[PDB]
Amino acid sequence: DREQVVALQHQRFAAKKYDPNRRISQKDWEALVEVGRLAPSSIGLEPWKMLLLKNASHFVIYLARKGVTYDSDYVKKVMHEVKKRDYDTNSRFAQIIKNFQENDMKLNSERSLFDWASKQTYIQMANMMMAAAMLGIDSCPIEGYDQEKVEAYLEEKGYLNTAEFGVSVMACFGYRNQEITPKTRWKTEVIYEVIE
Amino acid sequence: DREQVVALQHQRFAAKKYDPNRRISQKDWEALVEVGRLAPSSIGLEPWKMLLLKNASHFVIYLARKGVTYDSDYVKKVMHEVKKRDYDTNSRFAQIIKNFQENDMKLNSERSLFDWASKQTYIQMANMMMAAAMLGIDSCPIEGYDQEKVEAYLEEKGYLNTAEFGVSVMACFGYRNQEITPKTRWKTEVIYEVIE
Ligand SMILES: Cc1cc2nc3c(=O)[nH]c(=O)nc-3n(C[C@H](O)[C@H](O)[C@H](O)COP(=O)(O)O)c2cc1C
Ligand SMILES: Cc1cc2nc3c(=O)[nH]c(=O)nc-3n(C[C@H](O)[C@H](O)[C@H](O)COP(=O)(O)O)c2cc1C
Repeated sequence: DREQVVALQHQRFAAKKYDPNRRISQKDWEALVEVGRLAPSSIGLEPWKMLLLKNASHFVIYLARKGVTYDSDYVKKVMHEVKKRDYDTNSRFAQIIKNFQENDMKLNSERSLFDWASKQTYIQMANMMMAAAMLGIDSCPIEGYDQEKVEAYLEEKGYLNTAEFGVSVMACFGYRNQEITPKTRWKTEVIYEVIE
Repeated sequence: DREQVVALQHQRFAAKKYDPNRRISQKDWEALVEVGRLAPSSIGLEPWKMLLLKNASHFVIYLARKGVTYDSDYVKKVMHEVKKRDYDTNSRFAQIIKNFQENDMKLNSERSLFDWASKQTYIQMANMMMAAAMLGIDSCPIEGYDQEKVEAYLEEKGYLNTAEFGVSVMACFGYRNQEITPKTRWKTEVIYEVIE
């Protein structure tokens, strides 16, 4: 019920202290990765790839694809292989994607295109954290790293092709070893308004 | 259990056809807005505001704040009013925010700053769609609008101060009047990899 739904939003908090002797089970972790696999994305393009840093219980680096444009190899690939659509750059549909990105959304630079794909990964990460809370597992979203040094690092180890992907965001997962931090938020009237 | 958690991810789909005679109850809607209020954000800044377009059952326009920088009026405001932190631009902490944004995240333009705040709103919208699915309510995330015309429109009606906010994304909520669309996604090995 709605009481339970709201309660879960308090259970989900940014856990900073983790129980080093309790790990997420193999099966629970596979379910959370599945949650990430099944996340929605704009135009269904899934412009992402997740890395588990095995080398908290589990640490995920979310990658977002670069240059995901109507005429890109990746878009043609996902449309054929996943969507089973006979996609080509001169179709009405390709042209709808082109207008949507270039004009509707002003995705006119490499950075704006990358940040657009990165937004989709925030859905993917959010869904995982919320599913983790449903399983009684804690998480913390993580932006606090130097993106240039991290990407140099990953590229050096051979786990990032910087032409194709950039690092988007990270999250860790495990079991908390601290109390649930009470929420502090703006009051409803400040962050929500009805138009007429 | 994990079976139920994964099942929910199939229940949540992009509903395009809605039952025009069934509306979300007042209490269920207030719970979903609460889900949006309680969403996490980078540095806890909540750089957002939601609008219900009342003038699917419920249509939400997610706004993200512009120019949310270490020295901005908004950051000083949220730190004091919500976090009850005696924040000032010359503190170690203000300087950590400055370095994080400018250097770690390369937020060096109005657009990059705006898209960073917009990413946080995708978490907010994701959490609402997932909570909606927990309540048996359907949703569709929506990027398919012309951002310039929409923002001109909202500004004209007096519901958008374009100096302070931009439109980030939209979503609609209600009850489906069609079958659940089966998921099509990349296979696990394509979108997920373990480092060592
Ligand atoms: C995208 C994003 C990035 C975050 N990055 C960090 C981080 O790098 N380090 C950290 O300690 N907390 C990080 N957080 C946690 C936020 O401080 C926290 O979510 C926010 O204060 C709201 O608190 P709550 O998550 O407990 O509800 C991040 C949160 C978000 C959503
Ligand atoms: C951020 C984003 C924006 C979307 N915008 C639209 C849209 O404007 N119009 C539409 O029909 N569907 C839109 N969708 C729905 C996607 O096509 C859909 O999520 C994707 O194909 C995956 O299918 P599923 O959501 O049913 O799992 C959007 C989805 C995302 C996440």
